[PDB]
Amino acid sequence: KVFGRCELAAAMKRHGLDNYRGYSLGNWVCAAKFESNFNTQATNRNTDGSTDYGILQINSRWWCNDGRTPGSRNLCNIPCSALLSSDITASVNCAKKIVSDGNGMNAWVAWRNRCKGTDVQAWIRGCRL
Repeated sequence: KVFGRCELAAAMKRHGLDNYRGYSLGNWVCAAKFESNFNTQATNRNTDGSTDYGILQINSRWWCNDGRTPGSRNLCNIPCSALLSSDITASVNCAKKIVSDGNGMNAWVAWRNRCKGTDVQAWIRGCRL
């Protein structure tokens, strides 16, 4: 599923991301926009044997188990395929985990590179919430 920003905002907001650990909704939408272009099925298979899964391109080395990544910690305790669901819940939950595991949204390189220091409210602006 490729979300629209407002639909992803709404979903992320229903999932409590707004202000989750001080990161406004826009941050998360923006992260998703630049990690995955809101594509829940986004995968980036890396040369380091890890893969980035889902709308938030969560990486399989630490966060989810795709079985094929050296050094798997699966700290979100989910198969990585669960991050490729059309529903964002797993990704959200794992994203929350990532932040709860003492990583800011800097954990998302797309967030750091494309959202950090930007008008992330732009990503939820004009949305029904």
